[PDB]
Amino acid sequence: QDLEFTKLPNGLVIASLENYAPLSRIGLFIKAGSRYEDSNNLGTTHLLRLASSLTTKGASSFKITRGIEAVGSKLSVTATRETMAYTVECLRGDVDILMEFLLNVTTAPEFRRWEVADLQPQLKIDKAVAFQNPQTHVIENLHAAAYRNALANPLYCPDYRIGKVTSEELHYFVQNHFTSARMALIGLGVSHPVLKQVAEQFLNMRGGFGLSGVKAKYRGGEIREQNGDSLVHAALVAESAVAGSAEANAFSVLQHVLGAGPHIKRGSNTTSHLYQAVAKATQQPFDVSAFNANYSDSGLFGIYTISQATAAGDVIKAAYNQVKTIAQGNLSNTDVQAAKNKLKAGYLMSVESSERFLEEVGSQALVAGSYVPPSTVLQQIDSVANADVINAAKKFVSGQKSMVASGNLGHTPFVDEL
Amino acid sequence: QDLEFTKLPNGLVIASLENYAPLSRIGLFIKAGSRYEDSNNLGTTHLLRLASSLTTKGASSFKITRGIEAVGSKLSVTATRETMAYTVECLRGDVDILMEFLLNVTTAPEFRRWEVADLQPQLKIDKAVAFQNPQTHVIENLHAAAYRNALANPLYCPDYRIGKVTSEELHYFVQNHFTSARMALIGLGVSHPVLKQVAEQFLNMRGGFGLSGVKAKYRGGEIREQNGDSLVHAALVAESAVAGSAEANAFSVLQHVLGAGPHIKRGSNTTSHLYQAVAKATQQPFDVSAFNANYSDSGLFGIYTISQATAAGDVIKAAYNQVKTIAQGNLSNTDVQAAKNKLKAGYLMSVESSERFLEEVGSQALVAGSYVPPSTVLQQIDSVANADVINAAKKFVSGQKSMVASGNLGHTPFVDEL
Amino acid sequence: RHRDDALPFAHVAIAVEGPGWASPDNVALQVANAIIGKLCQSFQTFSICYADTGLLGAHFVCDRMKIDDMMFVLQGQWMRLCTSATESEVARGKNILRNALVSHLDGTTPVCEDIGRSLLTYGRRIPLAEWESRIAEVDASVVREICSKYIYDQCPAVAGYGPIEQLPDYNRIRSGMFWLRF
Amino acid sequence: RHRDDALPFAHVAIAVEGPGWASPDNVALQVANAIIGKLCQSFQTFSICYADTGLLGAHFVCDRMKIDDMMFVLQGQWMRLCTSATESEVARGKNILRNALVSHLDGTTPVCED
Amino acid sequence: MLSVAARSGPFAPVLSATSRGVAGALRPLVQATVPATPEPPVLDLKRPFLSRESLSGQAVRRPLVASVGLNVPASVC
Amino acid sequence: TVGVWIDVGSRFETEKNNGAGYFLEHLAFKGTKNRPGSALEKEVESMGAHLNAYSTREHTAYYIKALSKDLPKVVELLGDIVQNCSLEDSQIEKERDVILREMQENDASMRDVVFDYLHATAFQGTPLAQTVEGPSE
Ligand SMILES: CCCCCCCCCCCCCCCCCC(=O)OC[C@H](COP(=O)([O-])OCC(O)COP(=O)([O-])OC[C@@H](COC(=O)CCCCCCCCCCCCCCCCC)OC(=O)CCCCCCCCCCCCCCCCC)OC(=O)CCCCCCCCCCCCCCCCC
Ligand SMILES: CCCCCCCC/C=C\CCCCCCCC(=O)OC[C@H](COP(=O)(O)OCCN)OC(=O)CCCCCCC/C=C/CCCCCCCC
Repeated sequence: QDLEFTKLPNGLVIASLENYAPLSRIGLFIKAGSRYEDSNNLGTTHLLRLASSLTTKGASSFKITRGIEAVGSKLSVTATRETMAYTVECLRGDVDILMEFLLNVTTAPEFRRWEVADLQPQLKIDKAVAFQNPQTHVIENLHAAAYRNALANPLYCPDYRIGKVTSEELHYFVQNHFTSARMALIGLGVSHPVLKQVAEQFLNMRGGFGLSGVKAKYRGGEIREQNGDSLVHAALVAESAVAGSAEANAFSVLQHVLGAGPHIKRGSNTTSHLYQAVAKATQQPFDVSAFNANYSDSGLFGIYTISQATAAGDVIKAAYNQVKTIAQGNLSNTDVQAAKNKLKAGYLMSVESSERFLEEVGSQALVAGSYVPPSTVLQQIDSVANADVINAAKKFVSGQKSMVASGNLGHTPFVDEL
Repeated sequence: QDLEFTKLPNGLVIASLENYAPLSRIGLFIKAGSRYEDSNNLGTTHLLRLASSLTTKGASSFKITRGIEAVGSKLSVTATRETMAYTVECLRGDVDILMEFLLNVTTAPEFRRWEVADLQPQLKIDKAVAFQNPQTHVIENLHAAAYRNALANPLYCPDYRIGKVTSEELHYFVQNHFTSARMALIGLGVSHPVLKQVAEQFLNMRGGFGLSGVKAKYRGGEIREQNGDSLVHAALVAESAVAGSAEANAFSVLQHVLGAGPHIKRGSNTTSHLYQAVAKATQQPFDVSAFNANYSDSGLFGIYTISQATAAGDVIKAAYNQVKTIAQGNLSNTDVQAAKNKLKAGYLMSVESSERFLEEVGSQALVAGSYVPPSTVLQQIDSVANADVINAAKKFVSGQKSMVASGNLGHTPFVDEL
Repeated sequence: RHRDDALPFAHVAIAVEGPGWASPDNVALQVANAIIGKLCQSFQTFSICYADTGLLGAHFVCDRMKIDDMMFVLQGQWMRLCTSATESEVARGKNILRNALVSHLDGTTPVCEDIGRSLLTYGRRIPLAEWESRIAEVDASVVREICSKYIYDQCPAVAGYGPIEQLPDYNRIRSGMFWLRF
Repeated sequence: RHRDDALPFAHVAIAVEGPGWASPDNVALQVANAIIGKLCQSFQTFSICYADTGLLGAHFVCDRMKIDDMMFVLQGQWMRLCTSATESEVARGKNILRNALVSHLDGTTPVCED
Repeated sequence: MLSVAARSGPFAPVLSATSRGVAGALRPLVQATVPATPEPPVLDLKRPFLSRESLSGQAVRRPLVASVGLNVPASVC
Repeated sequence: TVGVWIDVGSRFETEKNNGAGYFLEHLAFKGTKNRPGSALEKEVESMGAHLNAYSTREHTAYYIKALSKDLPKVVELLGDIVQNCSLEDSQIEKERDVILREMQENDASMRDVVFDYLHATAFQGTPLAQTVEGPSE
């Protein structure tokens, strides 16, 4: 039994799949995120994802909270820089009322002054728990360094803005970006007729497109953060390719040739070129790997390292040189085939669970007219050559770099001397 | 009656001048400062200048404080990135005991754990009052952007280091940098024999030179700080010339041609090229001027602007273009002569008061073998040509820029697009 | 008790003895747990099963000045369930438990793991239908009975780490396991 | 009294009437000032002279919960000087005043102005 | 012109730093009352990673996703 | 996913060998006679598969994630691991140093600390009081 894409007169996309699972999942996906903010209203979207249980024109906050609890269900919100998603989980037969709640949360929110002003101090706390893992703030800085305007904007609220996001800003953002032609509704555990009954409530919502935004412009930046930590984290990237491109597949295979992450518990990663290169430059604990992001109008590829403070310069260099040898065309059929194996297998494992499967389908529904089954993805992977991988490596080596580093930087190098 | 330079067998320099003033001033000057710190002991010198009344081997803290108060005198400490100075002011006849205090503060400090640990929380407060004026933190960032290692180090303690500067660090720094061959003692209101009696107590102190440090290396940096302020501050510089150089005189005259600061209360600054250029690009309140620093092994020259947030791009450009026209050799005898007038007059006014006169003499004593009287300075100014000024402008226009900006940067340009 | 007044926050764990893998009562207990789970940053309830025994209790983190209140609140909820439970909350707990059971078994790895653990502990795979039938039988009377059977007037095991000066004395904790008005 | 509970800190000024430019007493008063000038962030004493009158008093900034104590301390020092002064402190004040007078007249501008 | 003050003009008070020690006889300008910054949230201490086996897999391979739920902890990819 | 689950854990160890299972877990994937050294690791990584293990107060487990096409190899490897580990002295000493280093510094979360303390006080004088890792001694 298969998926069925469809588009309503409003431009809203709907799709569903009646897998005979005891738990039904419904996702509403929206083209919104931090890239549509500007310097005058930064942090709006963070508070927006936290505000997903304030009162609405259709149901009281108390009602929403207790009613969702009383059946055991959940309502999550997830964002990226480019998309936002509201997801509902429920047992079979619970749909209807939860769908009323979804509708009121997305199409008819109230942003009462006092509730917003009581919700503000939680931004600080949420950002703090996020910023306990060091990787997050490094990647945040990398986007700021890499881009001048749009993908640069932060996922978490700026500190100077906490306590000074207003109700009017929330209203304006929702009115200008939560529009029916930016939307898709996806249902697993649900028959198309039933999902049509659900989508029927969305027929009189805000129509057309919204404010389209600006295109991202590249920066050759560099950001350094000095702390006392004995371990230093570093990221070094260039610009690679757009989402859903053959060249992006080339870059993916390159990532998996260099090394994307571990496979054996407590292993030595003998298959990984970057790890084996670095292991000969330092004798204390390190970590290294390769990095890929892709967007609607840009993408980044590079390396990510963690090392002792006095060893950084040796590590970062040892990693970089490895990539260069591939650019010069030291690359082997055996490595390439193994990389494609890693990639096909990792992809198929990433979508065992319904949660991630729903995400993937919803991502496709916002950007393509038809669903691409995994077999087609596997073939597209199969179709990358060695020359494509070497060309990708040459692109990285030649193009203008961006860099971030955090720690005790007494021996970290500067981007100009790599 | 004239100054008398002299050097002891230790290498200590001493100079004095018996002006018949009721108030005597004595300064001890030292080659020390933040440029001799490294990433492992940042902030040491800040706490060092605040610790100038903790107990010593020769006198109790209570004794130092009350004894200085009981005669009405003062003991100041002043630093830069390259030098530190301890200065004493007193009525005639008070010298001897205050000189004992000076000796114990500089040659025999105790850094008792509990007193240091009670003194720590004042770093935060001092830095806060300093950082109320916005210019200070912008200039601090400019040095970080402009240099990789040494002149980059901050004058005020890093936040992550407050509460974690230790007594051992203070002891080590003093032992390795407060050395007799790095020192001069200067006295106004004091007869050379008396200043010899004073310097006699310094004969058995730490001898020779210390740790010499590292040479500063230039960075083509850029630092951006985003706030909500409606006014944006900006600085744009390049590398110019070393302290005490003919080329530095050229750069000074250039600064005064462009505009160094106001002369009439509530005036229009019709003589100022930068101000008149900018006044035609914006109709709301702005400020602009030219910027000079010089060091032992480097120097910076550039422009400094304050404007509305939406006008920044127009202001910064309008300023920059002005300099370029001088590089192309639109420069007039009349402007040059007027600039040299401003410069000679400003210099002579800067040394009316004994406080600044002492500073100037002490600065010379650390770097030259003989005192240079103002007449010689005025002649050196008189000796700059038009071609030197135009060459300096060309150096600025051609060389690699560094930039800092702070405010709401939605319209500020990036260093690459100027 | 391990005292260290330099750590930011106090960690605390308190259990009684649970019945083990084999007993039926586990189901009802889980429902109870779901009913219980502000003062402090973080809080949880737990059941840890072994072949013939187990631990049934709670874990939390507090600021050092708010340990006593939190212990009071927790033990009060226990006494409440033992003496005064009602149908409306029990229903909610049963629904939470249903959702948990079905949410866990998503993807091959958890399912494989469930097969292995089940064949070691139970001797047999227990299908979701049997779990649903077991859940449907619980009611407020069952909760009252079984909570009384394992929690009420029992001696607990306590562990604390941190700035734990304000963690109540053991006699004060033991006296909190029963009500004088009952 | 102008009340605004949104401002961070409280500002306060309290004077009595001073004698004016012409009187001799000014000198002694200045000494007193130097003797007086912790609780709060900032504090000062002042004398403001006119032809026939003047203001003699003090100014300070406090956190809102520490205004009362500070007023108590200030008025207590005043009463102390009126009733119980001693030679040792007076000497210190005279020296502070000497230093101020000679420090001010440095450079042409202040001298012209004087 | 070898002191900062004689050379730099109106930028001297930002190119130089000073602390006037025990209180003096005259009263300075720009007294500067201090509304200091508030304290951030307090958190548990960090664990070290002093082995390769503990650092293995910490390096980033893909950009991040931000998540929250009404009855689930907030999370980051 | 395919694995082997084993009815063994820390509550079957005596104070003389408390900590043996964790030791064995450290060098489970380090080589077999048929696949010396890193050959096993390289063959797992060339399939694109993942390999994991764990150890508990009462159970032990080793499993593999893979493509369904690879079942004959998977089981093969899985049988090679549980019958034919090469317990070489060099590897034993390397694991000894690693575990000691891993115990030296305070590399434990406070939650784990309090739960270990709870088991110790509740089940004192009984095998369940003892930890999976065991003492450093
Ligand atoms: C004199 C010499 C002096 C010097 C001597 C020197 C040496 C001294 C050394 C020793 C010093 C000791 C110091 C004191 C230590 C105190 C410790 C302590 O407080 O621990 C806190 C202890 C620790 O727990 P926690 O951590 O705080 O947790 C709190 C939880 O809520 C816990 O919840 P819980 O449910 O577990 O417990 C709550 C409940 C637990 O208690 C119960 O539920 C019942 C307990 C047993 C039954 C007692 C019933 C008494 C009823 C009143 C009298 C009538 C009796 C019948 C006759 C009717 C006549 C008409 O208790 C209460 O709620 C408190 C009140 C209980 C009685 C209810 C009546 C209240 C009104 C009293 C006045 C009535 C006057 C009119 C009477 C009628 C007309 C004549 O918890 C308590 O709350 C303990 C309660 C202690 C109550 C004592 C009551 C004594 C008064 C009785 C009545 C007297 C008047 C009689 C008049 C004549 C008619 C008969
Ligand atoms: C007159 C001559 C008598 C000579 C004989 C000896 C006299 C002295 C004997 C001891 C008297 C003690 C009186 C004080 C109460 C002591 C209570 C005690 O030790 O037990 C503590 C215990 C507290 O419980 P915890 O476990 O700590 O907390 C549980 C929380 N979930 O006390 C209790 O039981 C409190 C509840 C009330 C108990 C009854 C109090 C006394 C009154 C009861 C009878 C009422 C009628 C009185 C009529 C008097 C004549 C008009």
